[PDB]
Amino acid sequence: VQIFGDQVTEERAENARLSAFVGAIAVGDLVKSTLGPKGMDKLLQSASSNTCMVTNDGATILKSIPLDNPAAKV
Amino acid sequence: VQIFGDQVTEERAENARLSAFVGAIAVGDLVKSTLGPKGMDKLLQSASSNTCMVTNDGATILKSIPLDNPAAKVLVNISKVQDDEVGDGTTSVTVLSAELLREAEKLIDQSKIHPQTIIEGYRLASAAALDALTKAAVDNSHDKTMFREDLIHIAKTTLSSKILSQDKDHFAELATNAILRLKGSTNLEHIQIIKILGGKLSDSFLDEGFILAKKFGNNQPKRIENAKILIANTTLDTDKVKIFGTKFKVDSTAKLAQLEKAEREKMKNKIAKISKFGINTFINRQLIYDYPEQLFTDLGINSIEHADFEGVERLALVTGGEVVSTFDEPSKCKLGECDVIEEIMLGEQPFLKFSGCKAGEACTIVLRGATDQTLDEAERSLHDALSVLSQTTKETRTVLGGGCAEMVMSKAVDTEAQNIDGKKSLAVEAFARALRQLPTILADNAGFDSSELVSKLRSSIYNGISTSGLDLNNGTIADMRQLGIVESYKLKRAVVSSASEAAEVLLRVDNIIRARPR
Amino acid sequence: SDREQLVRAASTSLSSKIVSQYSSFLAPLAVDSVLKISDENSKNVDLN
Amino acid sequence: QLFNNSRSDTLFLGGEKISGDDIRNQNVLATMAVANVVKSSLGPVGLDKMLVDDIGDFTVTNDGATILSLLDVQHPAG
Amino acid sequence: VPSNATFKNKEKPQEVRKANIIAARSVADAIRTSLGPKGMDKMI
Amino acid sequence: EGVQAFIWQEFASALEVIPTTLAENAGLNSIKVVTELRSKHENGELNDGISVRRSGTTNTYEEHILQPVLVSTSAITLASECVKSILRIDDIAFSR
Amino acid sequence: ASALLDQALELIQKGIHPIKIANGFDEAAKLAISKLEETCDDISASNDELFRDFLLRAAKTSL
Repeated sequence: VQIFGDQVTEERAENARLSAFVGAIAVGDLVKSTLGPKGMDKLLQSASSNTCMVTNDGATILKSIPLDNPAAKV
Repeated sequence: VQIFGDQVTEERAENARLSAFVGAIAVGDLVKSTLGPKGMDKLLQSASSNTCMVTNDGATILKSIPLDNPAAKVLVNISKVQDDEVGDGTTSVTVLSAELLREAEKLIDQSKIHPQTIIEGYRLASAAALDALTKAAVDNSHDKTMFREDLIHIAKTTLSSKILSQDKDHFAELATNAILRLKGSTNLEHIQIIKILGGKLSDSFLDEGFILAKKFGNNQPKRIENAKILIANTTLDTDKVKIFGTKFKVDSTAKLAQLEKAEREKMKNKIAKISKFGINTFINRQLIYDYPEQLFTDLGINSIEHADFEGVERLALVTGGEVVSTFDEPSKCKLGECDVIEEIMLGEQPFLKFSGCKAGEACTIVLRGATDQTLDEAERSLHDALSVLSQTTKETRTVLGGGCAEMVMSKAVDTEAQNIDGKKSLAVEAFARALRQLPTILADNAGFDSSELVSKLRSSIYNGISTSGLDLNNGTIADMRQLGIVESYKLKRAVVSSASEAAEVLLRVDNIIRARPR
Repeated sequence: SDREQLVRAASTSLSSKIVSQYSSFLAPLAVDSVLKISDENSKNVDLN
Repeated sequence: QLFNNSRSDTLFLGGEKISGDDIRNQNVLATMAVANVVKSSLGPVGLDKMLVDDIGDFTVTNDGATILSLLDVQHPAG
Repeated sequence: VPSNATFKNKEKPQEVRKANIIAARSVADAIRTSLGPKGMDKMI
Repeated sequence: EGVQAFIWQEFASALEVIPTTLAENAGLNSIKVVTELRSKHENGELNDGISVRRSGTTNTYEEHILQPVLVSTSAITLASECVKSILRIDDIAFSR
Repeated sequence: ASALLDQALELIQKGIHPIKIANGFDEAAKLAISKLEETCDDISASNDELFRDFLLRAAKTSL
């Protein structure tokens, strides 16, 4: 018996705990190389108007890049 | 510039790696729950024919599950190689080879060690692990009493993870006596396994003599006392004349009537040469026509037809005789004797039973179960148990199991790790912690805290006592000599050697080029 | 061989089968079929 | 009758399985659908019926022996 | 008393065993109506 | 006095489905029969059971209702071996 | 609520009418409330100094 409607993704088991931790790994590894004076800047490819943005700040990088993982939105 | 082509997936550097590590974790986690006597069986459902299989073997699980990851097939092949050479411990090889990559994943990450440097760490660690495992082995076969008792302890350890674990106490004698009757020859073609529905698992009994399912002739009686058994390679069938390649030229039908009668007298003269032996039983490899069958009734000769290729050698060794072809010389091919040829019935299919033969070189195992899912595992459970017991005949070196062997090998690794200068010493200590992952999973599947059991076992061995081990029944440290857990040295050596080499291959891959599938 | 125990057990074993109403003459039918083969070794009584 | 039942809920079958009084209700309708033919053909006052194969040929059969033989009934109880 | 000993992980087998029991009892419910002399036949 | 004893309490109640099904298929109330089953089977050692013809509880030996021991013995043995095989499945993976 | 439905499913398989199951839960609900009402005591006899303590007790539980 499925109480949820169609096209509803849910993980009640190990797949959920694995996706939550790994989802934060890709976010941490993206801004890892930007920490410190020897770090390198990141490039942002816009989906419209083709406007490139290069910033070392992690706040703009995480907000510009779309992330559908709730573990990443935190 | 794309040289490869369209629809070509390729990963380089950090993209290539971590695909093999996660690929090994996904494969390692499937067989992680199947390790140990408290492990859980995994059900495999095929995408076609709706066929399900319940198996605890890590090798059979990886073969059925389709895997498109190139690194996943590395752990699948080593599970087959471990299954081919030994047949037991295929789950431990997949787990141990995966734990080597899980530890090496943090070595390149946290400690920043080159992958080739880690390879040099396993080479020095595996050399010291095999030396400590060899010195811990105990010589066997010097006494026939201790040799038979050690085979009982091996069968109880292998069947502990199998569904047979409840009835394995009675099955230790079933699998032991089959090896002793082989008279030193190691083959599983001489052991027959028959599946029967009904009853309970413990109803399986040992077969005295050789039992093979056949049927008597139409006019032939079922029970013959002191019958002589012969196996014939040649089949009774229409032979044309001799060389084939011919057809009869008949000018007048007057000679054609006597022509067909001449063919009837050729097979009649062949049975006359067989009757010179005085045998009460005859066995053929292929279907027998009704015409030669009637000649066996007047001569009091039993008939067995449609014998499998394996059933020819199984029956010939139990009786002691050899397969007869020409029948010309009676002195050659001396035949044995069977006390009771009377047929019995197990279930709805009657099984021909023999008793009181000369040699027990071939065996037969009767298994009873509720469903075929249990019978499919009951055959593979004894197949893994009989494989190790058969290799123990030629290889007498055995070691203590139950998580103790992995801890003793890790003791010599940490001893030599202090004398190794450089960054490769961290990879040596990682191999020691990887050996501790196998006894750690043993406690996790049993519902006991792994941090408490491993810590008490690790510190007890450094005190000089190497007989300590893990007891999953009481959830504490117990002696392996008292519990009777013994494993062959060839078993543990094949696990460490195959896992160390499999992890070495995936650490050497900096790029993966996937061609377009057909 | 007992006509009282075998016949009453054969008609009872039918239970919900459609032949339960026809079990009058069918109950001695299954009993007399097995009684033709008798042994003290308690063989499986092949139905062939 | 009424609305169709749900299809294999926790039952995990590939076909259609209906339970309850709906089976006996459809079993009666199966025998009542084939009866209304044989009914009007009973007695001296009965009237013949004509069956067509769609190929241009017609078959006049009064009794229900050939009528039910020619008419294809896929209902199990029918 | 809590926070010690061990914590249960990978709880999917706990749900898989429940899904296997519920699916098996659903099959046993259809055959249950055929038990005893009052049982009914099943046309397939 | 153990957790294995608490499981045996459910093992005895699981066997009550057979007499319960006999009452449900016959239209009689199951509890009203089982209430009479527990009282009569305490003093009586055997032959006390459900009769479908009389619609109630009476002596099965006088009603000639009988069944072999191998039918009931194998039913308990094969059922216990099947539950052991089902409870050991921790997952279902798609294979070829 | 689901615990009441889990115990009711076992009673339905035994042949009990669902209304008889619901009639038993309604009578059992008033017996449980009347039993717990007699066990508790009145804290209103305390002054405003102790009354603040009882508010701190139930606060930490819901937090």
